[PDB]
Amino acid sequence: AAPGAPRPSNSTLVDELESSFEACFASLVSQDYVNGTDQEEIRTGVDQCIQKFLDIARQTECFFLQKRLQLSVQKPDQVIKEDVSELRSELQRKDALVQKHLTKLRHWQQVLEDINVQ
Amino acid sequence: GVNLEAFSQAISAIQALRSSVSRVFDCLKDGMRNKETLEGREKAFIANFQDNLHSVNRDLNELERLSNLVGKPSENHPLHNSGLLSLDPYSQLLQAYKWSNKLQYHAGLASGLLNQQSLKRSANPQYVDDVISRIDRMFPEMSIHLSRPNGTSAMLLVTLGKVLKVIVVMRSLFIDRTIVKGYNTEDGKLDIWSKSSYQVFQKVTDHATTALLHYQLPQMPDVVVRSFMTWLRSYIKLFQAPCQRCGKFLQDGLPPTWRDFRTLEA
Amino acid sequence: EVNTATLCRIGQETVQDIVYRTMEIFQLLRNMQLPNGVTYHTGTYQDRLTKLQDHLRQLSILFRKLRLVYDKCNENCGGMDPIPVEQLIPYERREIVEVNKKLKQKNQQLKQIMDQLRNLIWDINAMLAMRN
Amino acid sequence: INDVYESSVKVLITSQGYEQICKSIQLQLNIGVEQVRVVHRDGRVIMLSHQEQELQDFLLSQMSQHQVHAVQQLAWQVLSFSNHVGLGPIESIGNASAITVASPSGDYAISVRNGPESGSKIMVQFPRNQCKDLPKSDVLQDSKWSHLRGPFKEVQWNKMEGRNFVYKMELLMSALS
Amino acid sequence: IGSLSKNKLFIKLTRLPQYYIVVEMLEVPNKPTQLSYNYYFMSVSSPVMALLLQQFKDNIQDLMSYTKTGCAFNKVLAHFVAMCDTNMPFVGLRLELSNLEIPHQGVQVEGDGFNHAIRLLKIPPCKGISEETQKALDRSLLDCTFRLQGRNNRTWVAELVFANCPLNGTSTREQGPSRHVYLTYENLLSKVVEMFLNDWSSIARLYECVLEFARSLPEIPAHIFSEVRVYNYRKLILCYGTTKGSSISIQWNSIHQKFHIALGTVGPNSGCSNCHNTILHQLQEMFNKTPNVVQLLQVLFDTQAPLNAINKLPTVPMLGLTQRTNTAYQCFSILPQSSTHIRLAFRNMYCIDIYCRSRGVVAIRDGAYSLFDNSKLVEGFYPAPGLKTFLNMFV
Amino acid sequence: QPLLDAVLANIRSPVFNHSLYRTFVPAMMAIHGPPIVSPVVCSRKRRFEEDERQSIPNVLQGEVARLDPKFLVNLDPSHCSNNGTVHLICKLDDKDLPSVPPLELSVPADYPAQSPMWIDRQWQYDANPFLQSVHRCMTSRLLQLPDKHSVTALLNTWAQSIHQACL
Amino acid sequence: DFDPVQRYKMLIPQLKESLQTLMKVAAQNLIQNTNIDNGQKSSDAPLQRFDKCLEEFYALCDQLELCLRLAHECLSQSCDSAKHSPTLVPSLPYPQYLAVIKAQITCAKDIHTALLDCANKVT
Repeated sequence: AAPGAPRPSNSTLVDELESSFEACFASLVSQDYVNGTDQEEIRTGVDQCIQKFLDIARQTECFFLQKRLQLSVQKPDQVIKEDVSELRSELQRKDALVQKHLTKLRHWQQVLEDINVQ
Repeated sequence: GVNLEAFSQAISAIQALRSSVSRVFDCLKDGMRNKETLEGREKAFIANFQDNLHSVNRDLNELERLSNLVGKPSENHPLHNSGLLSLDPYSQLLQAYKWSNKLQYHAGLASGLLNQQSLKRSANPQYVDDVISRIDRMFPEMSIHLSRPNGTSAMLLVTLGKVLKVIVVMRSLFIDRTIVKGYNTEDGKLDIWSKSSYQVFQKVTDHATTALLHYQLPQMPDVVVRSFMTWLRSYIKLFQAPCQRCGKFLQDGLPPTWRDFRTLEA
Repeated sequence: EVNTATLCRIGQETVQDIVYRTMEIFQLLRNMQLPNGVTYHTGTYQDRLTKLQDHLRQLSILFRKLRLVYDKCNENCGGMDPIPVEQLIPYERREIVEVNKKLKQKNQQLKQIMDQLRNLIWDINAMLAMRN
Repeated sequence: INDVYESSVKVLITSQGYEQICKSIQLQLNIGVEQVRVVHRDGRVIMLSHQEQELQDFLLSQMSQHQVHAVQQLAWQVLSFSNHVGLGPIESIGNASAITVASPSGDYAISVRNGPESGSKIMVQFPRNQCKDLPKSDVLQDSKWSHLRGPFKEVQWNKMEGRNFVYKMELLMSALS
Repeated sequence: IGSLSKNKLFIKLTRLPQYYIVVEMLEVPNKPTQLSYNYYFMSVSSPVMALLLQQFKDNIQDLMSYTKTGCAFNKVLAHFVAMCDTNMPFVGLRLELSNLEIPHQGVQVEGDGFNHAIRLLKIPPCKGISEETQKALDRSLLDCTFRLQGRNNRTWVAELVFANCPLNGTSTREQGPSRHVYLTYENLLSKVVEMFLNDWSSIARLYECVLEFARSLPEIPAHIFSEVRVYNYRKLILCYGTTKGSSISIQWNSIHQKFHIALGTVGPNSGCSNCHNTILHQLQEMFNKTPNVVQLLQVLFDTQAPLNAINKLPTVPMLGLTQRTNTAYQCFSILPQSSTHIRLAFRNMYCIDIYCRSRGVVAIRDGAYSLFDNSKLVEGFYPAPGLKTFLNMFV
Repeated sequence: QPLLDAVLANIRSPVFNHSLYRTFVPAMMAIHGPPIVSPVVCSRKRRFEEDERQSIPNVLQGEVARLDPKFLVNLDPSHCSNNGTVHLICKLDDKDLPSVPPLELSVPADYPAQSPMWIDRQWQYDANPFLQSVHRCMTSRLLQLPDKHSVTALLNTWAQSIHQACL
Repeated sequence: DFDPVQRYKMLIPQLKESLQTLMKVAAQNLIQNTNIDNGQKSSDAPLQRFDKCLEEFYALCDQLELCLRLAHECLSQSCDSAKHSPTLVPSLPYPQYLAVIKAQITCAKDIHTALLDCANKVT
């Protein structure tokens, strides 16, 4: 059924990411003896594991982006609230940076007065 | 110890010799399947002899021969076999060696192919600098030194083989504002900013600035300064210019891609 | 308190962080040499051991949160479930817009303030250019 | 280290919330001796005038193009066939600043034509399965192909959910569910 | 035939195929300005090859500018330089490719692409099996495309697609037709078509090989079935360890006409090394005799248990100090000289040889007899391992 | 060095290529024991039925599939079925100004020729002065086309001449 | 006491000459078989066994392969020992070296167990 044109399959793209992650790690540690000889046999496996990992990460990001677009075109109020929260965070960061710069400037004023005191 | 690769090549060669012998004797065990015009497949027999001529390739091992003939009785290995007979659990040491080498090569290939990053952005120490500079100074023919005459920033100078010394101002990392000066240098009482050149060393400084703006990484300044030092040291020859003649312009120096070639070639 | 779009963005950032942490653990595994090599007997050894321990604990928590946000996105399919605008991509809000305008005005004011500050900083750099 | 005569500034594109878009970094060493010499990524030693600044906008456009290319490399794998400007789509409005980034990702393909006022928001995206075509010599034609990505289906980059030009992946995501 | 004016050349386009030249059209009546920048063009290749071609649109270039949507004269000189800058590589590619087939040039990418592209038609056959592989290949073949990739200096990318491919690869979201095929090329001095056609011949050989897979295996699908991995031009399969383990691969080498195979290392419930490379060389030679990949798959399914089992024992260590000398000897010298027949010895002494052929039949023999014990010995390893017959008959 | 086996294989003229069997296979099966080196079943029909039989040579099909959608090709009276294989009756349905459909009858896929034949042109071109100028420009361009091709080159040159000779 | 390089150097010419002799005897057996089968009997002489030839050839081939493999294993052992331990042996105190090796093994086992628990938590 696998080699043919149809391919019924489900229950993936959720834990399959962790499966592919843990895949190219048991070859490192297992309850089996490890032969003391290896020459480019590991690259053929790690390349496949890494490309599958990148592919499944891109699949997950595409699923998230699709849900993002669906909920945005459906209910943009979430996008408005997100922009509001981003503006709040930007204002808070700006205020914190301003307070730190003011503290530094006041300290420098104090030490400058002390140096001019001679 | 690259002789291990030579011995592995010899093993592959003799195994290929055995395989070629088996293959030619098997082919001799069969005739013309379907020719209908001429049994030219017998020529493949001669071609099989070429693979038997690959036995002379094993003779090439005589060039790779004399790889190891010394004392050092197995390099501090025997502990239980040549030592305490009761100490039988030794081979765990070799197992750990193989495990470590496998992990090292695996992670190396992984980091090499992980260049395809997937992190969009980040959203919701002078002693260390001197130590990094001294550690980078550990390569031969790359005598560098720093003095920091002005400012808390780092003032580093490098002199590799000639009077083409280069200065690079750093901010504990991502050393920008490069200035190379061939044959004078530290005029006045400290590093200078004359930046005078022969219309070619100034081009070299432009290349260095381009690389610094190019080899800038988001973090891990160690790899950054390492790539910087290698990229600068790659200029030790300035004697060859592929893809053109040796006189395409005033001078032909631009190795940005790990290989020098004729200038004005992007 | 839906925060659904922010939740999807957080999930994307979390999988990106998972990938980056995989890169980081590989880069920290490659430089794990023999214990009794030169000097790193146990100090840096146990240090990076605890480092990777925290790495794996954080990655496990991240996988937990990824499963949680995936289940939340799945259960979020309430009302307008099909929503075929995915393949059909194109080819009050007043109070929020006013708050945004006021925020951008304050941001422009702070931008002018930062412009004055950086002008003073360039001036100080000029002074230091005159230094000995 | 502001010297007695010259200085320098390092500038970058800095797309909205994308640290991986660092595709161009211009180092400008300004001096009163002559014109400023700037290098971004090519060692192209240049020299502007006292009131000439359009080079900044040209770099902006071409780096926007390089950035959409890199982020396409980030999310299918549309190859590097996107060049700077092929023969000029919009008569090179904005001092040769003409962008033309092509990107065949998968069964679809997206091509954007940006530029400094030379129609910056000119992007089309064509899929394989379409509606309007000519099935006279094609339907009866042997080997019925699903690769007939004929019509342009202009993206019409207005009111698109893109913060600042940086969400071409956001539309590329709508290609595989 | 021109006035006193400067000229230019290219580097990123080519060395010097076309000199770029402009003359200031002076002596303008009733106007001391508007030199109009009379453009020209040279095809110099060393005397200058004087091929002016009179190729210029000035001053009707303003008409082409008004035809589109749209203070130096960049808007026209940029066009007039970039058109040749992006054309010369394509015309050179067409000239070098006219030898093979269909060198039609100029087909724009739907017009809205604004980028040159060279589509091909009926790539010539290869030295492979042109009897039936070429037929089905061209039956599934689609047009190939060349485009300019890279940093516009020297880089040619090729996109290839086919019809419904027989090797229906799963876990890769393969489209209705063949998904894609991509090939990069970057010459240093400009032969790229040679490497291109070599790649195409490799594609043809591997396509024939994959087409030979269209059958039904007796019991292999039980070992669910994972052999439909991502397939563009390198097959991959894993019918081992009841999981996606020991994924044998299939590719091509340009230098030698032999194929290449390598097992996979991905898999949770697999061996640490799990590399059958110890025998791979042997079996790879076998693959050069019979390219039928199903035979390779079946012999691998057979040798799964014996290979892994015989590799389980330690063999690398040198047993420490020797038995009675200062030297050392390997723990168990192993050598699979053939497909299934292997040779095993201890400390270069008392060789044995076990090999599995049938569904479970693995025969053992003493490797120091030479098929005639009463005659002589093998002049080497010591014979007579002892009562191995009854030792094995115990179980 | 061992040319003896070469001269022996040269000697192997007689048709009985079975003595080498008894000569070599005993020891071969003795020391090497793969009696089944490929137990996989191999029984496939080489040629059952594979033919288009329902359209023109698909070469021109794959070619015309690439052209711009602004070119609309149709089917003329049946005189270019298999050998000629092409009746390029095209319309330039686009934003540009329309014109007379070209003929462009090419030859068998071997391509020892091109498409332009221009049968119905005699009255379609001389009637309209502007269309006559278009025809003059198209002829001057085609004559300067070294070995034009089936669909791409001819139609491209025709369209560019039609939309260049506007003036 | 023979060396691996010495045994290789003395085995290679024996291997070459045995190959030559076996090929000569194979050609002789082939021409004899053809003359007796295809044509008339002319080679009125007994041939050789022809089995011992390639049998001993493969035997010497296996011997060479395994000794070269042993030499490669020895070089790899030396390299990994120099990489995982400093060159010091009677200089370094032997019990201290044994304890260092034991600690290295324990540390590697701990790293392996940590990665295994990590993989299990990923499951």
